[PDB]
Amino acid sequence: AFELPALPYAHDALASLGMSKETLEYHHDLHHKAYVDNGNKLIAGTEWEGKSVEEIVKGTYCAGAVAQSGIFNNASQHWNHAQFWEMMGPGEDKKMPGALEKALVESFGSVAKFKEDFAAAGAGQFGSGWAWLVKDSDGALKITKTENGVNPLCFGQTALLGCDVWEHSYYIDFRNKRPAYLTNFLDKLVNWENVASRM
Amino acid sequence: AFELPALPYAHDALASLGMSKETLEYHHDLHHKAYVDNGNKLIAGTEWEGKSVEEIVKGTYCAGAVAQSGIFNNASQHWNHAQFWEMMGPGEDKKMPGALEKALVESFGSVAKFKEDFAAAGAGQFGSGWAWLVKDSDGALKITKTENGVNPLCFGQTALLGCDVWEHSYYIDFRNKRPAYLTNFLDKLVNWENVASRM
Ligand SMILES: [Ca+2]
Ligand SMILES: [Ca+2]
Ligand SMILES: [Mn+2]
Ligand SMILES: [Mn+2]
Repeated sequence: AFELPALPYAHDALASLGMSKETLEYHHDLHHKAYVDNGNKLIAGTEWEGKSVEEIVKGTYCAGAVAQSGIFNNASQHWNHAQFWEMMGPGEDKKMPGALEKALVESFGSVAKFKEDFAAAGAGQFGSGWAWLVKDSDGALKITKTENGVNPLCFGQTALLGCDVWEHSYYIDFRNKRPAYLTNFLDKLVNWENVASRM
Repeated sequence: AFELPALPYAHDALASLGMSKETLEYHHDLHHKAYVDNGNKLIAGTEWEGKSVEEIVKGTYCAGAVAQSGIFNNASQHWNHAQFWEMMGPGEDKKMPGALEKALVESFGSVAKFKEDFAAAGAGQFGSGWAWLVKDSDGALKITKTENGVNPLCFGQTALLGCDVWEHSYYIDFRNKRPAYLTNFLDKLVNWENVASRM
């Protein structure tokens, strides 16, 4: 029983910050909805129907497969998009909590360096996927990238921040300019309080 | 070096058939150009600098890998896009040559069935990639699908038709409606004479 979560803001709340109303309508109301609906259809009457999204992602991931199952593809994307919406928010010059800032400075040298590494990872995922800031099982903060719906749950990592680099996430607003999208995302869209709360 | 081939028609020649001028400008002038340029930059001063695109694709493909090298990613996409532009063309109700029609009926039961299977493969490639009609090493025709830049050269197959299902190929004109794009492509855009010539 996957459900499409409401956005934590109006569909037009990110427009002045570089993610248009049109993008949120297509991305949330159609793409995320499809992962929920297709996920439910595929999961119905299987061993996975009882389970949490997290359990389904971890249980259906096939390590080393180029292509994952339909159940994985939809379950993982459902979870990813749910995090993504919460990781952004309205407001000019959103502030970074101390504990997060300190950890970023310690792991990357500076927030500016963190942001450059994150943007580089996003640009570097060839095809569809995600860039992430994760806390790994040693407690280290680091940048990762994944294909398609694959995500930090597949590696026993905790997602702190994710940025969708599937083309649908940015093509309306940035066309081919994935690097400008990533930069803008990090500078204007990220809700750092939500990021910090995942630590 | 790799060079960006000119389109075999004006940038606006497919607009009345459902692929806009804007799509061809971004897709050819920016995306394909990036594969050429990034390909060249990565190939410069390597073992591959002398070689044909085909040799580079076959030589750099890693069958045992989730992600391919930068050289592979760009070389394969350069080849794919070069084929793609020639596989489409202007004109309402473009002629399908007899030899191709016969071969499709022989392999798929009917042209309609071929088109359904091709569209299903395109819809079924989760994330970025390609749908193909190929002649395999037994000389039979079949439908395949591949991720990212992976293509029939990687499997000792001959590409007859490819349809780009990376989102940039359709998002301007169809947004999330990849199935409508595929249907339209098969109905209006394919230059069947170019397809037949590859047999
Ligand atoms: Ca809409
Ligand atoms: Ca017709
Ligand atoms: Mn998405
Ligand atoms: Mn393309």
